[PDB]
Amino acid sequence: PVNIKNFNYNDPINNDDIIMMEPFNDPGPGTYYKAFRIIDRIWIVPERFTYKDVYEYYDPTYLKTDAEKDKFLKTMIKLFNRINSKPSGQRLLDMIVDAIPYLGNASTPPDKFAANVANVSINKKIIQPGAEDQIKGLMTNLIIFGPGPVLSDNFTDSMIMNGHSPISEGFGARMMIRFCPSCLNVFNNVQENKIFSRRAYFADPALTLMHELIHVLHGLYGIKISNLPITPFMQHSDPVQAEELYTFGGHDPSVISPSTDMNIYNKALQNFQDIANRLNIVSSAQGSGIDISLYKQIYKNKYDFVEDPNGKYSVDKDKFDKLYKALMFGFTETNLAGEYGIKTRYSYFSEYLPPIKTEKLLDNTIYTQNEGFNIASKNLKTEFNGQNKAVNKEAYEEISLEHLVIYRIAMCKP
Amino acid sequence: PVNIKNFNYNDPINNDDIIMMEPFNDPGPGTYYKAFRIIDRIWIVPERFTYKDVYEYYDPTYLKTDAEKDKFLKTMIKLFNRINSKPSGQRLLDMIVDAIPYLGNASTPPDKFAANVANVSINKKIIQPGAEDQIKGLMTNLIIFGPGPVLSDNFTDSMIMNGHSPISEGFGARMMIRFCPSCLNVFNNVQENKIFSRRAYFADPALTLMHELIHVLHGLYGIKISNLPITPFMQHSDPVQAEELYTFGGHDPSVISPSTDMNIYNKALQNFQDIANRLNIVSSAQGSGIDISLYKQIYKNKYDFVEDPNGKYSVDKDKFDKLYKALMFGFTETNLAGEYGIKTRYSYFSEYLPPIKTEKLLDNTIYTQNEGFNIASKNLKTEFNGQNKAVNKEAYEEISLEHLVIYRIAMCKP
Ligand SMILES: [Zn+2]
Ligand SMILES: [Zn+2]
Repeated sequence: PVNIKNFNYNDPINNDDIIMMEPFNDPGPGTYYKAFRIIDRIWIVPERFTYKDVYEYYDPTYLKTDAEKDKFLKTMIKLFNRINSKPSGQRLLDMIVDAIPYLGNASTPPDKFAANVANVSINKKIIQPGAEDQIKGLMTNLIIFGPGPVLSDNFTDSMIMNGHSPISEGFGARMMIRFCPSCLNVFNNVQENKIFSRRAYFADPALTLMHELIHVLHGLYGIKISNLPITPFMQHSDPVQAEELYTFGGHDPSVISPSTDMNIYNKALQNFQDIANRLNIVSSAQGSGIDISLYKQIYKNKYDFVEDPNGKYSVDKDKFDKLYKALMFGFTETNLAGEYGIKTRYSYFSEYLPPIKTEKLLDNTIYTQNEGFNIASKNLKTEFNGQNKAVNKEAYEEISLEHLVIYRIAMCKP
Repeated sequence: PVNIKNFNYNDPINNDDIIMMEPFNDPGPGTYYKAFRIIDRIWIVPERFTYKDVYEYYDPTYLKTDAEKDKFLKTMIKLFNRINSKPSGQRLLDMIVDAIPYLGNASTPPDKFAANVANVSINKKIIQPGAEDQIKGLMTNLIIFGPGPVLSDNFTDSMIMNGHSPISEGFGARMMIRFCPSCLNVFNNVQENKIFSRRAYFADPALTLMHELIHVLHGLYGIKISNLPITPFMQHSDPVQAEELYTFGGHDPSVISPSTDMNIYNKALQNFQDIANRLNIVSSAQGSGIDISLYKQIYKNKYDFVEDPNGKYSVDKDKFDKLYKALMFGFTETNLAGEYGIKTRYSYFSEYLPPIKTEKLLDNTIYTQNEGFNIASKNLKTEFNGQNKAVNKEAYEEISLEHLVIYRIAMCKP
């Protein structure tokens, strides 16, 4: 299991695991932020991200003081510690750490490694007293920010290139998440009065995190692949994306057809073969310092390629099949919920109610690494009572209308 | 199997199976229409109903001439003949004919039958030459209109009462459909090039009809029951209604929870028990002509009640279970599609593409009772090629932008 490092927000810059970084590529002089490497290749940036019915949670004041940055940082670490408490989440974190993006993309020459590209590298600033600060490239797998203007809208992405998309073509891409750990999704369950009624529950934010991490993993493997578009009417994407459904509950035959399964399977396979074909012709790097054979070995390990006695890489069908299934159907939100004794929504189509806030995720009488909210010593384990809005009221507070912007779905002229 | 009668639009009023009827209850003097009883308790009224992305089909000119009324009428009959060609659709039609609404509703005294209520009776006008025309009550199960302003929007309903809703409380209610037989839904299938691509298909309008008929049946049994509302935010209905999903494909465990299944089961059972309790105390009718024991027998047969040696009705659990399952899980769009060799959408969540028009449903070289579009002698049976937009082009025509209003889904202030 991966090591997870503790930090205080005010711990000094050391240019190693506490740094100034510029993660959005450059207007030349861009904005640098204080970042914390809690796990290899995984950084927390405790700052706001600035670069039927629906509830947007606003809070302009979230993450403005150093005290609150520190709380965000500590909460993120606690959540990773939680994920790290059980073998499945441990495996999730090991696989992310290992899933280094390919040194290149569709526009890099196939016979080269190129680290100096936006899907691979950000700017890091080496802070030295007495001399001018140097700007150095830095490779990462995952950067976690705080939220943009809307807190209730956790979201994972890349910066995608001119034309092509590395996260869907096997190259993969360094991943960024916007996250609010203290903002809890709320859902329903129709439940038998130990008469039937709707019982309201709130998310365990570690499972919320694990969900985005699944996406991260798919993106890093370059297999975040879209369903065919719906193209003639005006071209547009399928409302029901198979990778989204996979991330929630693996196969979903009643919603995703076996043909759609197969199409995505075949495109992931072709993506891996493309990477193997590239590896067989890479003979140098665009810049200096890149040791080719070392990175060939890393990618062989990441994509689980076979290597013949001449050094040629190929995709083995059994090895691909086992790795694909792990990535698409092994790590799902509902598998992990079950492993962790966490209640989640019944289905991908269940609606969210208005979100709620907790200030108590660092309080071990309320939320623990090993049990989350569902603490057996308080009788909150049974029926996931610790996530039950009617039972575990001390865990959370409702969000006022001063924070909450409400919309209704309408049909309008395009 | 039910008899289905042939008619011409211009066949004269005979006050029996060709009548003037006023199906929306009264501004006093309301509007009367020429209606055709093709099956017992089932009437065709060939007139317009006046009382991600989205495509509304307008055609103000549809159903204005007598020639086109006649075509609508003949097409409706052909579609019922199609449904009537196989044992499952035969059973569907027999069950509708037999599922007379209860003579009353929540506001009628439990100890009476009341035929003169809006869920039961419409006005019929007896046309006699020489004398003033008499207005008489008329009980029906199903009235099929032409479309309202939007053709692309087939829809089934009642006129629901002040307060209560008979279609969800066991009483049931006479049902009305707005239907456009010649307006075809279009859907996709991701398909293996006998490379993967999206193949466009069009609906068989008989399966489209069968779908609404399922709803009709549920409504007539008083078991068109809503999921619990989502109530505190502002109260509203569940986007994913279990009866809608049942109508499409029966159980759907990945979407509908076993608790939601059970809640709806229990409420249907209670609805039947309420009807049985009423039957045990009905001793007269509000008006004249209603023979109580005859209608008690009809309802015993409809709801499959047991009768004890004292004349008391009760609900038998095995009999309810078998009837419930038939109504909710036996008659589904996907069961019937399979029985009829009709292609439909892969799931309830699949999106519709812009609709298309056929003028050829009365042409037996293109659409038949026994095979629909999928005619083996033209090699249109294999892979449902007769519903394939790319293969069976002669079957249909695309709808112009002069007819087609386009909307996009937006999030707006409520
Ligand atoms: Zn997701
Ligand atoms: Zn329906």
